[PDB]
Amino acid sequence: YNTFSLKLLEDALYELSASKLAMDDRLFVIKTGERGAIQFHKEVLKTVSG
Amino acid sequence: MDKMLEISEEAITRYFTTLSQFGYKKYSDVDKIIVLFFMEEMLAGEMSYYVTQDDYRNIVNALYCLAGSTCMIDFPMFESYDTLVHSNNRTFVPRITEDSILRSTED
Amino acid sequence: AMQLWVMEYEVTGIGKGCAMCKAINPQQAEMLLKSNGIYNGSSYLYKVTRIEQVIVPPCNGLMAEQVVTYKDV
Amino acid sequence: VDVGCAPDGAMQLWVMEYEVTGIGKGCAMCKAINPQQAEMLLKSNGIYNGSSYLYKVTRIEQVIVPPCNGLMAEQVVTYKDV
Amino acid sequence: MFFTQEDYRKIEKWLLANS
Amino acid sequence: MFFTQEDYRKIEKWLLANSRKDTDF
Amino acid sequence: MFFTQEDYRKIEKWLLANS
Amino acid sequence: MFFTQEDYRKIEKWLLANSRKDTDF
Amino acid sequence: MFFTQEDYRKIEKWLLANS
Amino acid sequence: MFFTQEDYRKIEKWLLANS
Amino acid sequence: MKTLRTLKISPNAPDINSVWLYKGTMKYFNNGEWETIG
Amino acid sequence: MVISINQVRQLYVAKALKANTAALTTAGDIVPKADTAKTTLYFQSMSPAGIVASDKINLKHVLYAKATPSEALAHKLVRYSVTLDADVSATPVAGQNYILRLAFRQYIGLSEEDQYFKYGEVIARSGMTASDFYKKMAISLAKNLENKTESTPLVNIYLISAAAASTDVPVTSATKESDLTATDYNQIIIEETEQPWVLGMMPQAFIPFTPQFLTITVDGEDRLWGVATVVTPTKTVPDGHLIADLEYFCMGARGDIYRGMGYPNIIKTTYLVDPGAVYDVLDIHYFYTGSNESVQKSEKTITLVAVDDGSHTAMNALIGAINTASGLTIATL
Amino acid sequence: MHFNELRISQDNRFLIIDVSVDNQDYFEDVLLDSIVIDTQDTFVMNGPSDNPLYIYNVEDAYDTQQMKNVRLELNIQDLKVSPCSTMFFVYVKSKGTPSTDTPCGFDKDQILGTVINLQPIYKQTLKYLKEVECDCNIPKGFIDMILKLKAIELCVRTGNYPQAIKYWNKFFIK
Amino acid sequence: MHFNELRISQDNRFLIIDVSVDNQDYFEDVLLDSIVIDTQDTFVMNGPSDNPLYIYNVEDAYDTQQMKNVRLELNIQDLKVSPCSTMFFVYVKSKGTPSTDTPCGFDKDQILGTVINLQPIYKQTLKYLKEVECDCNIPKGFIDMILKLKAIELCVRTGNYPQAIKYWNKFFIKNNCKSPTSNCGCYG
Amino acid sequence: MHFNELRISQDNRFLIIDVSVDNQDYFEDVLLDSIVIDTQDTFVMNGPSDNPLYIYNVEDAYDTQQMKNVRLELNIQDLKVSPCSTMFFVYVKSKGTPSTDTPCGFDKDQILGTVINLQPIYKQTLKYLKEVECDCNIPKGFIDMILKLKAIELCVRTGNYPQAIKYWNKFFIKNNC
Amino acid sequence: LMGGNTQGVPAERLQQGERFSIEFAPVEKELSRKVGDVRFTSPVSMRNEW
Repeated sequence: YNTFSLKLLEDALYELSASKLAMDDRLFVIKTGERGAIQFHKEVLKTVSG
Repeated sequence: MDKMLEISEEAITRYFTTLSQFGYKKYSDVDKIIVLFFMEEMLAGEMSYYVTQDDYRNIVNALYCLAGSTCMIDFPMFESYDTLVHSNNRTFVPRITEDSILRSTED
Repeated sequence: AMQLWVMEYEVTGIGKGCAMCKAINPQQAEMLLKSNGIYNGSSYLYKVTRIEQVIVPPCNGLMAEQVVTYKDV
Repeated sequence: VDVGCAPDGAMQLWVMEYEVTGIGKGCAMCKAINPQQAEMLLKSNGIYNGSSYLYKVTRIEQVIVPPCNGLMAEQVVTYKDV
Repeated sequence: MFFTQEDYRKIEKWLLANS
Repeated sequence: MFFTQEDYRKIEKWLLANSRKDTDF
Repeated sequence: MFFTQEDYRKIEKWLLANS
Repeated sequence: MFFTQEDYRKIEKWLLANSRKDTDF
Repeated sequence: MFFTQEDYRKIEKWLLANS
Repeated sequence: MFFTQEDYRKIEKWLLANS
Repeated sequence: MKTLRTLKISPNAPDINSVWLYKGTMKYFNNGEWETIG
Repeated sequence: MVISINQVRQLYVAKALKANTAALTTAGDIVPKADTAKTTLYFQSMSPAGIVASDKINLKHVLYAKATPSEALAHKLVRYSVTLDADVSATPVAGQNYILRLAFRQYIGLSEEDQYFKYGEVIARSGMTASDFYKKMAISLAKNLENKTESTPLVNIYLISAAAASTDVPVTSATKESDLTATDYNQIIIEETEQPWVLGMMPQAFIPFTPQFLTITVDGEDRLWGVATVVTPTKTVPDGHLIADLEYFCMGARGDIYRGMGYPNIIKTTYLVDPGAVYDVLDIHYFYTGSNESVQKSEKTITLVAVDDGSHTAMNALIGAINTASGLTIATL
Repeated sequence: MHFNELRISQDNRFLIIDVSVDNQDYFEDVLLDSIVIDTQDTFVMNGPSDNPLYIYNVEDAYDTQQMKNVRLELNIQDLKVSPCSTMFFVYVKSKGTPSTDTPCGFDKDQILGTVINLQPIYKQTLKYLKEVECDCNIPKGFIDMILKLKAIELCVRTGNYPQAIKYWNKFFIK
Repeated sequence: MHFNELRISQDNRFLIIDVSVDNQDYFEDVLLDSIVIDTQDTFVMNGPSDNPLYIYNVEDAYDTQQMKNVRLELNIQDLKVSPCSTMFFVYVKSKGTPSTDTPCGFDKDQILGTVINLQPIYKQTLKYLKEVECDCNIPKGFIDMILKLKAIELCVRTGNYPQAIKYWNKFFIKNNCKSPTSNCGCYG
Repeated sequence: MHFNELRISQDNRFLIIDVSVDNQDYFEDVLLDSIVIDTQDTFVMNGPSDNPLYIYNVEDAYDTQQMKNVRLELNIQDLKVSPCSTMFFVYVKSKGTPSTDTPCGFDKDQILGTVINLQPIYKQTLKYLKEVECDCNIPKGFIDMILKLKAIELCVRTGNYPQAIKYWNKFFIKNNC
Repeated sequence: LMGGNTQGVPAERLQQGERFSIEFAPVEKELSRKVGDVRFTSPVSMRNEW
């Protein structure tokens, strides 16, 4: 990705989980860094404000 | 109309000509004569104001059942210059052996 | 019980409408709208603007269209 | 009833409601061989066939011809809905 | 020549339009 | 498209039904 | 029928004929 | 092989179908 | 003499080839 | 039919006549 | 279809999901920019 | 690969024509033999280890014999024209994330449920036109779909300038932003690509796809962004691999049923077809019935493959060797 | 006033109408007025009917000798009628007074030309000829079709269009 | 040379003739010489008879496009013949020389075209028209009328004019028609 | 123009065409143009049909009296047709303008030559003669075959080729040779 | 075409890429003959090194 948005991540992880996983099997533990935890924070802060 | 007049006059004149030569005409054809002249006086009277174009269609298409039914009534002839297949008199005249991007051309 | 009739009408002051009846003639196609439609207790509101028969042999065509607008209200 | 229209030999009559975005709402009655072909009549021969992307169709339902007289179908869109 | 109802309707409407 | 006197007579008889005189106001 | 304009002019000419 | 006038007429009548005039562009 | 459609195709195509 | 070349030339000649 | 619950008076752009009020303008976020009414 | 048969199929490669049983000298030649009484047809082919004849076709018991060119055995690689929906927005809006999802439907299995989803995304900015968008999205897909880390080639993506409108400028993951230098880009074409092929172990197959677009907010309502129309194909995969995998199958009817199972101990059957050449295919499908109460028919078919040089020279000369000898009308292609 | 070509296109998609005014010296004042298209459903004896299929007024195209010749090519599918089972009636009008030296009977504003599709008739003739090839016997349906076509020809050339439609609907549609 | 409009007016007044030399440049020089009218009673195998019904020299007029195209509106009462019971032969002679390299046969200085009033023949055929409706029976009158007309048609198109006269005399010489009223019926 | 020899080779492997132009003092300017082969399936009355069996152009072979004589030996099995059950029609064209003193009727550019295999008829006659050798009675099928051959001959000599195709396909099509 | 369809299938639904799946095999009630067939499969393998 060039710029991280959760519209890309929630649709990478819904299309994958709808096609390959069951309903109760859609728990995704994302491994990241310290600067990626704040980048995950800022996009959902733009989403929840929506 | 001015033509139902002619057809009715012809039909009744032929009727009385047959009654002059012979002494008998089929009453199944006197019925057709009665219908024909009754229609013509219907259409050339004070009852011509109650007719729509659909009624005109129906009346004409019902009168055409009487056309060749008997010798008294005949198929009317109108002035016509048409046919089911027409002639092509158009002429071909291209410009100095030229063409368009796809096809030929003329004057 | 002869033909089918699509109507366009106008309930007076309330909005537009589309309808379709089965009647012998459009005088009876307006009769069933004003007597069996939802404006049965206020039947003077119906103002029928266009009645046209459902003739078949196209087999694919629009018959009625009436958009209410933000500027008509 | 086998007239020769595309769906199995019969004529099909449809009611359409739609939401013209930015303009308003409306009813529609059409004869069409499919509900996919019924929304294609609004976008080709409708009032707003020029800006055909405005038609947001919310219902396409079939009208069933009755054996005798009566009011078949009705679709009122009021000024209070809009 | 022959007239129907619709012919008279056209004639009278066209008269009234220009009067 | 020629009209004879009779056709004009039919036009008269149709139009007379629609029009009335001063007294009928 | 499909009346032409000139036919209408004929009709009003002959109606205003008894003017 | 010899062509007479009517063959030529058929040829022109066929070619006229494909072609247009300048005004038709 | 009698032409089929293919004769007309030949004639017209070859004429456009020479134009 | 084959329409050897001189037939095509004849057709051109005729068509180009009233050209 | 996009709710805007608050109105903020500030000389700078407060937030995407509010409505920016300057002295005689009302700018709101649409089409990636601030369009004013009137 | 493995194909279905109407109770048998046997293939003979027609590399050269000799028309007599004494001139069969090198490997892969064919002679369609028949007697003067038009009742028996067989093909004497010179195998790599001697002269081998065919099953004797009884010509009153043929069913169909039709010969197919090599342009009808080429799977056309489909294209998809990814554009901006101009009714939505003529120019890209300066705030939204423009994300395009490619929905692959047969990624490593055969079933439509073995899917794969690959993406490309542009954050559009102020003053970014459509040609600067298509320049910035074809790189954002080439870093994903045409990268050097990926297991298989997924798609071949391209760009089209509006002045040229016919030729494609191909974009790869290594293509920089200064390589694509055009202010008149108007579409992005995503084309299917040729998957790998192994003789007999991995058949020729293709992974299909559909470009699908994600929703952006225009005005206040979340609309779709793009439109994807199927452009007619331009690149076709040749006939070399479908016939090598067909010969490798059909040599096992006349030969060893196992192919290499147990490798100190295999019989190396030499294969004659080139996978780098295009081939014409003729099938004579016949049967057997005895003059008795056993009237049920045993269907058989014979496939003759021959090299195409573009004008179908070797196959139409092979058909003419069968028609005059046997008295069937196999149509010349 | 006459027809140059009045034909349905060989592709069964256009209805070609190419009208012209006669070249004689005393139609100099006469022009072309309109083109009215009627089918076997909407025809009436007294000129064009109401609610016609397609009306055309020729001042609309042009902006005077150009008005003496007109050519139309109507996409039949846009008229919402079947090109194979439709018989078109094409009226034309003049809107112009000829000179006072006209010989009598030539001054007529209106004409008419009937149109049908010859492709179905061609296919029927080919089918009947195929039947004739087998055993060299003439099917009676073939002779019936020939004589009924001749009947419609006679009806058209005599102007008896009602019975012409009756025969058309009864035989060449149903 | 060719015929543009060769017809009798349906009111049984005017024998209409409209001749025009071909527009192709081969025949640019050739011009029309005269128009000779013959009937079945004054017909000869080769060329017009020495006792024709009407002669019209083109050169006794404006003398070039006017000369290349000529039109007549001959009234039949001045000819002292019956419009319906007569079959006219129209001969057109050309004066000039067609330029060389024209294919032969095209350079035919003389052209002939016949004329018949088809309205009374349609009147006869309408009497048997309805036989087509009646199945179970052969429409023998309809077939007979059609074959009678087509005999004349084919014999004309093949140039076998004498047998055409014989068939016309056998079938249609006794045709009747409503003579047009001299007082012009007024309409428009 | 005319045909020198026009037959199928005795080995049932070649279709021999040998054409020559007439020796006349008014046919110097006339040459040979092409050879078109048609069968009973593709034959049409008005000249060679489209999609012909074998089109041959004479200026390819030569590099002017050579143009006035042409000979061919077409391997029939290359034409992909049965040498026994095929009725070849050979058209030839001139590509030349004869002199102006040509007598009326000789300026025919196109000619036509019909070809059949005579071996099957020969073997059929031998079979029928062998049947005759027993009990000295003539089979009726033998007289029928003779008269049917005469019918095809009359049709060919009169130019009525379509009915000749009908008779051939109906009667003589199944032939062993 | 089954289902009582008389007017035919539209030509834009018979294009390249149209996917065809197996529904069932309907037979006539009296004097039917054998239809249908049976479909098989086989898997793959992978590899690694040191």
